[PDB]
Amino acid sequence: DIAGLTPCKDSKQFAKREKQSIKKLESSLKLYAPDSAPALAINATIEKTKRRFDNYGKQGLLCGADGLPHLIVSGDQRHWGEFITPGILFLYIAGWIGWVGRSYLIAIRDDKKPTQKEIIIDVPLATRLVFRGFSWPIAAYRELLNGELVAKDV
Amino acid sequence: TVAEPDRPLWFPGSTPPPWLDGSLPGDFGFDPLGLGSDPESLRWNVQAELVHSRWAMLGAAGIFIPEFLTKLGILNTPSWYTAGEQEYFTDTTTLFIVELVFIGWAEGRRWADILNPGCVNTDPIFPNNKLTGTDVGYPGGLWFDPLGWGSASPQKLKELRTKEIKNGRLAMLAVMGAWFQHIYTGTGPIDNLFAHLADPGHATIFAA
Amino acid sequence: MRDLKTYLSVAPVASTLWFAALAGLLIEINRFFPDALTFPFF
Amino acid sequence: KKGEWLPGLASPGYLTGSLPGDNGFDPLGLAEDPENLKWFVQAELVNGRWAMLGVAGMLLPEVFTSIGIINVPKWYDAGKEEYFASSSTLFVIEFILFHYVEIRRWQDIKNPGSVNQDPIFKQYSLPAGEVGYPGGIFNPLNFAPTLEAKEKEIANGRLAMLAFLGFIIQHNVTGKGPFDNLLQHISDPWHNTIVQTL
Ligand code: CLA
Ligand code: CLA
Ligand SMILES: CC(/C=C/C=C(C)/C=C/[C@@]12O[C@]1(C)C[C@@H](O)CC2(C)C)=C\C=C\C=C(C)\C=C\C=C(C)\C=C\[C@@]12O[C@]1(C)C[C@@H](O)CC2(C)C
Ligand SMILES: CC(/C=C/C=C(C)/C=C/[C@@]12O[C@]1(C)C[C@@H](O)CC2(C)C)=C\C=C\C=C(C)\C=C\C=C(C)\C=C\[C@@]12O[C@]1(C)C[C@@H](O)CC2(C)C
Repeated sequence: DIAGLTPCKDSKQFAKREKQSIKKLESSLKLYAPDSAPALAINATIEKTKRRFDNYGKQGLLCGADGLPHLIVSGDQRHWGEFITPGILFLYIAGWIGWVGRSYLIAIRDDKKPTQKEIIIDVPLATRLVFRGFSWPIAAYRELLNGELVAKDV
Repeated sequence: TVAEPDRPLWFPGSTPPPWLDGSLPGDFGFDPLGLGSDPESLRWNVQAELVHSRWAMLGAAGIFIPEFLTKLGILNTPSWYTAGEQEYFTDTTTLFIVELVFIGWAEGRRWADILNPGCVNTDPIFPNNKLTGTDVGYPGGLWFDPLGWGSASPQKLKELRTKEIKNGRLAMLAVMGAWFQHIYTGTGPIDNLFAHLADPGHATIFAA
Repeated sequence: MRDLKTYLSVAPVASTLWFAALAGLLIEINRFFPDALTFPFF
Repeated sequence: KKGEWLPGLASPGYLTGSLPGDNGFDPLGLAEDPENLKWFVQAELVNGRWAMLGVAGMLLPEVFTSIGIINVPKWYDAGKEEYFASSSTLFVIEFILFHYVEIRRWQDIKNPGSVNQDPIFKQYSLPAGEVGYPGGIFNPLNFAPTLEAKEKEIANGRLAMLAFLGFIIQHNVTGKGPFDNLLQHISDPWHNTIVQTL
């Protein structure tokens, strides 16, 4: 497929890895009575392994000759779940955090002792401000247009 | 609104904290950790203790009365501990979401009252209805005080509110009592009562 | 009481509470949605 | 008393009460700056109007089809249907036209009264109105654009924006049409709910 890779659903090496992992955990499982709690734990790890490989196979991940997923970050629309979509989620959260922290710093900057609220958090003010991050992209875009985002002549 | 300096305290001989002067109903001078030390938190906690008291009284009824009747040949009601697992006319989750919506409305308006007293007394549809209470936590009005027993003189309202808070404290202790009993013992609370009445010297905490 | 809430608002304590909540959250998310190299919902 | 979305809560100072639909609701302070408030007034107007039309065209053809009076594809299935033009052509038409109109409206937002006249026919101009309420040919029946009229426009716009949100999310989870959802619910409501839908 892309970059000479093959889908992990079609990869012999991928299935060989799932097989060798499961047989490894079963080799550990042969040591304990099947009713015992170590046994149930190793069974849970086995079920979680099958869930892992089956999900990677389902969601269309490409594999290398190593039998391991490789991520396509070029922007190819078949693989936005591998970077572009979690990336937009990240930028939303990071923009949220930074926008909220900036809101707090602006809110306390004209206090009589600003540093006082930087080492002892004004939690009521913080709670008032945390949900501004929900609309941070509109707020920051509007500030960029209005000229409130950047300090003048710095 | 009446200071009570010589009131009977929880710890006879002790000095009550300065933020408990006897004005509050149910004031026995008990706040050793200073949880109501500042006026704001004491206000809040007065509302809290009130709501906990009322919920715990309704709960004490719902545990003890049906368990007591079903223990007799009167009702078939199941154990209060396991009543959540039961299957009613619909799934409990959707019942719970119903509950969160309606209870969310009531608690939301009570909330607006604590934060802004009086601002919430008018019906948002039929304004002529309104509510009579002037004290937070005692809303009055036809809905919450139809018999008018709530709008009266001081010292009478102090007597009755003291009764309410003491009953509610007892009910809190009782609800948690049936809880830890049903976890510790294997029966309902009335079986603990009877088993204890049969042999109180032995059938206790220490029968297990 | 007021002083104690103040102490609990101080930088290290607010940080432990905040990151402890964040850790419980991320742990539970990886408990119900383990592994996951991708955003599968598209 | 201009109406309170949260009864106890006070209004933001920047919400005067002169705007229609002012219930004191801006908890994230998006409209604290007045230029933001203007821009968002126009934005709420256009999102609300498009949402009214869209909710109508999504719900009514369905209920008509299900009654049997007509046969119209589902609003989500309407896109796949065959039409007298390639959908690409349809798109280029739509884009060119909207590119003209929207930029004229925008010229009015920035410099009110500047685009009021026909640039082809120098007569047949528009009367001087308010930003977001063009008179003249846009109001042939010449209704009175007063409060309660604008307040009803904004109310139905907000209910229709919420409605549209409900349509897309509903159709995502249920795989059916909105009126199909309403029928399914009215059937057995206590057992047909988003609770059971998930
Ligand atoms: C190294 C150079 C390079 C660059 C820069 C790109 C860039 C891009 N490629 Mg390409 N690619 C490259 C090399 C490159 N590629 C090579 C060499 C190959 C051959 C293997 C490919 C093959 C490839 C394919 C096959 C495709 C791409 C696609 C894309 C686009 C995907 C992202 C997108 O769709 O828009 C962005 C997506 C969004 C949803 C935008 C929303 C995100 C917002 C704007 C950010 C959020 C910020 C915040 C919320 C708001 C900010 C507020 C602010 C005002 C303060 C993108 C612009 C895809 C494409 O064209 O997409 C249509 C596609 O089809 N690439
Ligand atoms: C615009 C108003 C509106 C109306 C009256 C309805 C009506 C209905 N919805 Mg919908 N919905 C709406 C908005 C609305 N919805 C919005 C904005 C969303 C996006 C979150 C959804 C997403 C949604 C889902 C996922 C589902 C429904 C479902 C349903 C049906 C059963 C109710 C239910 O299961 O829980 C209701 C679910 C909600 C999310 C309620 C949100 C609506 C908010 C609270 C506004 C309503 C408050 C309003 C003042 C009271 C009614 C006013 C009305 C007369 C105008 C029912 C006929 C279920 C269904 O389709 O049955 C199979 C279901 O699965 N809705
Ligand atoms: C005990 C309790 C609280 C105790 C608090 C104490 C001692 C605190 C004391 C101090 O802090 C002070 C004051 C001052 C400080 O300086 C010192 C200390 C000492 C720290 C609350 C109980 C509170 C108990 C409550 C609220 C109970 C409510 C019950 C409800 C709602 C109903 C439940 C049920 O419905 C189900 C779920 C199923 C049905 O089958 C059955 C029923 C029972 C009907
Ligand atoms: C435009 C719109 C919908 C338009 C739909 C259209 C045209 C449908 C078109 C078509 O159907 C036809 C007709 C025929 C079909 O065959 C095809 C399609 C394509 C389906 C919805 C807007 C929908 C817009 C929505 C839902 C907006 C919601 C915004 C909210 C709730 C903001 C609230 C707050 O911002 C305040 C006000 C104050 C802050 O401080 C706090 C927060 C909470 C942030």
